[PDB]
Amino acid sequence: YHSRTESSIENFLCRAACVYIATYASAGGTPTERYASWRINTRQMVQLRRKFELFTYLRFDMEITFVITSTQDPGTQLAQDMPVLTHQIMYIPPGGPVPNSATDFAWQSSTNPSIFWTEGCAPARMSVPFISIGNAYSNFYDGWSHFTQEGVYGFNSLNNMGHIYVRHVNEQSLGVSTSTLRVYFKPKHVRAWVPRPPRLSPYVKSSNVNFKPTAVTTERKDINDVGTLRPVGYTNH
Amino acid sequence: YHSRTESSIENFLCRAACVYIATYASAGGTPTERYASWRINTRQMVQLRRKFELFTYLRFDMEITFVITSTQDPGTQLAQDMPVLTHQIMYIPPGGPVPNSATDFAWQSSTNPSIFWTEGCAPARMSVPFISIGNAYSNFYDGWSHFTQEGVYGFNSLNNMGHIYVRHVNEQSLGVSTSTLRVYFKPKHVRAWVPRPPRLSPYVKSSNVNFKPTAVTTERKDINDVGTLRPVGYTNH
Amino acid sequence: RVRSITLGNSTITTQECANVVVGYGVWPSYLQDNEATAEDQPTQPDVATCRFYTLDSIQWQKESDGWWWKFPEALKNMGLFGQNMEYHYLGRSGYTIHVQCNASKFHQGCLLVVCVPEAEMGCSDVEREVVAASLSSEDTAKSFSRTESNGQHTVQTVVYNAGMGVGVGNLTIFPHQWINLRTNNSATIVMPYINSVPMDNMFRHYNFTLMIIPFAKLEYTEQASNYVPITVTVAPMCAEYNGLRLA
Amino acid sequence: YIEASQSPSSLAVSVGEKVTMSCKSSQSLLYSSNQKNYLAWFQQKPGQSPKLLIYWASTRESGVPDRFTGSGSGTDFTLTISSVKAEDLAVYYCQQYYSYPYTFGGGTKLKIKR
Amino acid sequence: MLTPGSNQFLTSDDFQSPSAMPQFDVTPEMKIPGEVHNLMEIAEVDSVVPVNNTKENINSMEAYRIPVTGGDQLHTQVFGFQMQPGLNSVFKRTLLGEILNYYAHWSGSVKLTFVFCGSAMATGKFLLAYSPPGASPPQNRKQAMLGTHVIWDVGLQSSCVLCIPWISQTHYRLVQQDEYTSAGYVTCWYQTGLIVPPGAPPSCTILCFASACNDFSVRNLRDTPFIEQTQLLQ
Amino acid sequence: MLTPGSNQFLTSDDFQSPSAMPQFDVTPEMKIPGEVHNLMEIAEVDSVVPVNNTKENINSMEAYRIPVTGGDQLHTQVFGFQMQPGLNSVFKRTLLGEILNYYAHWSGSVKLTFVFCGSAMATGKFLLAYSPPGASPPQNRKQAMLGTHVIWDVGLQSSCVLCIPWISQTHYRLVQQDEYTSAGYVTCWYQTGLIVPPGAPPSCTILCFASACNDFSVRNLRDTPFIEQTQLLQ
Repeated sequence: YHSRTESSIENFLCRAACVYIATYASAGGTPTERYASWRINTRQMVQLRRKFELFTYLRFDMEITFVITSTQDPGTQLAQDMPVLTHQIMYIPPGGPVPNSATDFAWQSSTNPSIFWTEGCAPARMSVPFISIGNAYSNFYDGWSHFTQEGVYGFNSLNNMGHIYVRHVNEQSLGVSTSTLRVYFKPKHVRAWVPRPPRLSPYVKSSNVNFKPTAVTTERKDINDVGTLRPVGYTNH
Repeated sequence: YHSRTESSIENFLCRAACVYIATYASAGGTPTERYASWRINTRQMVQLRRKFELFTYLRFDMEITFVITSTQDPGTQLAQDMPVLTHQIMYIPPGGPVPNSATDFAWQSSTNPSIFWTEGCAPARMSVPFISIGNAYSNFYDGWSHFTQEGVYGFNSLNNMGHIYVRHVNEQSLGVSTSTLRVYFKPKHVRAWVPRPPRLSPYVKSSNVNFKPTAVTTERKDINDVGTLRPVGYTNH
Repeated sequence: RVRSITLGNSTITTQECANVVVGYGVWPSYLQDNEATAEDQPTQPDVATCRFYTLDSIQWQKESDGWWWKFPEALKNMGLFGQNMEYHYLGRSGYTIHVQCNASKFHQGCLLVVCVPEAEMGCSDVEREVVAASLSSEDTAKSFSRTESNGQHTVQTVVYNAGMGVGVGNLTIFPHQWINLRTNNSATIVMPYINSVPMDNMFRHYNFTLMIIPFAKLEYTEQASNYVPITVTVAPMCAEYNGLRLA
Repeated sequence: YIEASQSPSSLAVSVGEKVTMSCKSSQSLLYSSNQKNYLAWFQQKPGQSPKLLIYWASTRESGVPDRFTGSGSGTDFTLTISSVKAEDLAVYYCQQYYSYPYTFGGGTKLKIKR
Repeated sequence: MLTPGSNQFLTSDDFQSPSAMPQFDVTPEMKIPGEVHNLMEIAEVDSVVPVNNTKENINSMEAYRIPVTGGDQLHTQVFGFQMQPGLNSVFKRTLLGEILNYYAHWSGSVKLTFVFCGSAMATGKFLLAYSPPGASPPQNRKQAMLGTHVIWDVGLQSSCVLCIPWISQTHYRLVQQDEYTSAGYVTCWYQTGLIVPPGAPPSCTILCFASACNDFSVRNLRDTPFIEQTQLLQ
Repeated sequence: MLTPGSNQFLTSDDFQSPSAMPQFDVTPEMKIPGEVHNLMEIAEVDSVVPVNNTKENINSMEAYRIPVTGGDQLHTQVFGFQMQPGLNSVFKRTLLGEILNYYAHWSGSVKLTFVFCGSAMATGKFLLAYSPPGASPPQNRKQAMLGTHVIWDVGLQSSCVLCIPWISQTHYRLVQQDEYTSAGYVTCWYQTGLIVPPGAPPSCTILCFASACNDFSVRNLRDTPFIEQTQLLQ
């Protein structure tokens, strides 16, 4: 008759997990290499996916922490003394403008909350509430997008969470300054409904529930084959 | 009839002690030279060991302070102007993943609390509670690991405290930046049981209680030989 | 003057009025509902565990040095206690140690009887490690030594370091008693269960060690008994074991 | 019942040639807690009492010449002799003492080739 | 004024954080049926156990069906296994084992249900024997009888429940433990044969369900070993 | 708003610190017998004192046994030493001295017990003499008698207790002090011989125990000098 407090939904699902690692440069190059983008979802990290897909419906708040580490870049014309690096982190709600390049107008939109962060301080954090039209997120959706019974199968538009975009505020004239971003994601005030059997087959697609047939368990020698045995000894005489 | 308040367990065992000094580099080299590791134990510093092994059982909280000092490294391609150095300190609980190299995945694990620290501020501190399965730490354990009366003698698995791992967050392109770490360890809310006679022979091994036979005391001239004497003088006439 | 004790209805012992030392101040007792880290309620065998188990006598001579017994290993082959040790997995019990000498008024000497909890011992070769055969026999006393041992896997047996690396003169810190043949002839020590967990395996853990060490050597005259017999008796108190039945 | 199979035939080789033999056991003969292999290679002089060569498959019996070396871990068990002799005529078994029953091997005669 | 642990990011910390989207009103919650408050509710549900996983039936539905043959089986063993959920090949893939695999420490009592899928005109007996952690499995019927056993008659009754208890030296077992022959065994023996009238099939099936009892404890949450790949999907 | 001592790390400071592992429930404590609340409890325990450490007995058990010879010793001295625990070679390795060595300042009264290990048929007397800090040790029996003395008879009584007091100019003595011939002396003299009947051994032994009295004070904790090496083990 010992405690069960560690098996509750809160203590089971509120563990921070690293869900994205990206890199971006601070100088000339291909524009797509000068910013980092991520669409918020729980279907790309298999370890977190297996935990969220024990329940059919979920309702939680998001807490996102960004760890940013920058270093100098080898080449010619190295910077002898740089003041400090500042980074801009922008959260785009569902339906907001999304940048197609760095130094775009969407970076200065008043509907997108942004964080300006200087090197040396504590990691930046933000919290997003339960932002959806429906009354819950749904891990499994059996249905179509249009009512013609045709379209994308298994896609629901009621569980969009937005995007995260990170770039360098500074304009650098001497040298390049590569930076690396890590995203830590955590649910809070979690509520879950309608439990489901955990998955057996390995994941094959982030968008689908497709699978390969897998054996229901691990093989055994015989039906009456108990595990191994013990040799004769002082107790067994 | 003067005070005894200075001889209490709290005032006797709660003195901070330097228990580890290490160094690590910030640039290319042998990977084992790019991070610092330490397994938390009280059996390597003989002065602190002699104090903890007056009691058979102990129960306390750990307070750990890290003093980090960095300097430039001689060579070619010296950095003309570097923004700031940031350090990552990670505490691994018993049973957590342990890095085998720098820039590993275990550095980004969500179960390992970490401190990110910038040069110039106050030293970083953390506090670990009484983390164990049993109800006390045991300085002396008479027994075996397995019940077959064979294995490692004198080892108990109920007094593991984890590991501490320190590395450089920054990626440095120009030059090397050696750094030095000092660890200051302090028990708090100490409780002790079953006092023992203090050790006489010098320590020979951190893992064992092995020793060399030593004389029970210092030699004397004779049984009735009182210490020295005084010459004749004005008082003695 | 004399008192008789009958434990287990099968054992009889006789004692005289002497001082008794109750461990660390506490008396052996069963496990209450406060402390536990398991589920199955312990079974409590007391019909046969609580009886006097008299170990073999030893001979105290002029050049002897001392002896030690490891408990609870010393009662491995002792009747029903050994059966409970073998059949069960977890266990807890306190003990009552009686030590009695048989010397006339013409002998002389002085003994120290101690009960050291968790008496971890070193090795003769500081590099190697001890083995389980050199630490203790089943129910036979392991002798100390006057000089330095030189084995490979043998416990260091210099008497004045007590094998633990500490001064033998400071062993009085533990529960103890003095048997001075001039005045006393017996000693009694009641030892409770001391550990950091409520239950542990009997074959894995050595709860404590009983040491008998003479500080004043035995002396006598030519026409007298060459030795003095020492008898040690153990009676387990408040033994517990885990449960073997489904919830 | 747990048994073991020796080589299909005898050594049937010349005198003075190193011989290698194997014993195929029908089940595992390693106790993982102690890492001990419970099997021994035996030898019976015709008309006298038998006598093994090596027990535990890694500890040669005292008094046995250095020519015999037993090996084999897990189910397999082998043995090697760097100098076969004409006066070592016997029947070679690979007996197991792991659990009830203590079954013998299959037999191996030291025949004549000269 | 500023302690050493002042300006760090510990991944298991619980502090309040600024709201990215204030002035936003979330949708009020409705009453969806089936709310889960604990994972133990997922463990107290009976799930069919694949006892007959003999490498020809792992990729088939024959894994779950324990075969009971007629004819004349004198005293042969019907089935037998070891009581170690989470680690035994039989239990590690059921609901109970897969919940237990998430936790480094666990303890409690396990409930077993046996159901006889056979003709309503079939009659017979079986002997269900349970041996404690420190013992050996029975080798014949007589040894099984002398231990802890229950005689199950498939004429009077159709299902037999059996609650395997928890007697352990410590208070928490581990999934990653090497404790074979120290976990307990459950075997089933032919007390008599299977007797049928003319017209009924001579062979039947037994189905086995395993689940949680009232009391369990779990500690030290950790990653499951069933998922292997650390790659990110796309 | 910001004092000069605002942003420093003083190694003897007591401030609260952030918890590295919140949301973690520690194991409740049990009732282990023998809890220690003060180091003075380790000092109020009698411990045998190696009076006879004459360079042939330091590596032997003969260090503790004070020899009492029979024959006819007229008025010779049995033993004698100086009362300075922590610094005298006799006391610095006992429980009292080794506790005192940890503290730079200490003061109190020291209790001595003498026990006669000899035949129950042996009879004799001894004279125990104590001289104050400023005096000289007695040279013969008559000088010892005229001072502070106690006559101990080993026929009527077996053990003799003697509580050496503390009279000092200041209120705290020091371990690292050069105060020889200013600490006090204790000597034992042959008041008569040792008389035994035919059959008893003619020579005996005295054992000496030293411990703490009710009142002590210790101040200024410091490192012990008994440990020498500053090297780290492995």
